[PDB]
Amino acid sequence: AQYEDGKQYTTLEKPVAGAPQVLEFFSFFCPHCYQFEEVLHISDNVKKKLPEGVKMTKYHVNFMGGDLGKDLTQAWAVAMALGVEDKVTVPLFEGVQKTQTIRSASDIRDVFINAGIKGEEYDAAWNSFVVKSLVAQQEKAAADVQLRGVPAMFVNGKYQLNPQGMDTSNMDVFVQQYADTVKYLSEK
Repeated sequence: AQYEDGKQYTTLEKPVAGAPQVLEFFSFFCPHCYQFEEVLHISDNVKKKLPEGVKMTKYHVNFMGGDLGKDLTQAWAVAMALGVEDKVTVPLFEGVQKTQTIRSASDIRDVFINAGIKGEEYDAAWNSFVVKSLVAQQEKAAADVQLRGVPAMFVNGKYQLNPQGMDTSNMDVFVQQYADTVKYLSEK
């Protein structure tokens, strides 16, 4: 076949029922995640090729960057609750991996302030039980698929993308192949 289990994707031995249609995991400490967001725009190009009626979910993980990793998972929950993912993703990546100006929760907070979320609004969100359940959702989804590495994408809690088995000579070709794979798995 042109798409083979074990080649552009793998199949979960233990399929996850009720899982989000398209589910992505990342960390702001994860170097390929930086690439996926900043250079390749994976999420965006997958969205562009996905059918209609298909929702896209993206979660942060705890297992990188110790205490700051968990702060970043809570901050991503704030981002999701306020709907400001698109305003903070790049400055968080760059503050963590490029400039190294993110070293504490207060530094994460500055990124939101400078993106124009009000101090008050952020701190209230940060402490809210809406963000708490949203943090639990992120952890549960990762727990559900035994997640040990990022970037990771899962389709219908059944199939896991396998970028290692795609050509990387050309970044644009890599992305369309990744996206077309998601579309294929989506229709499966």
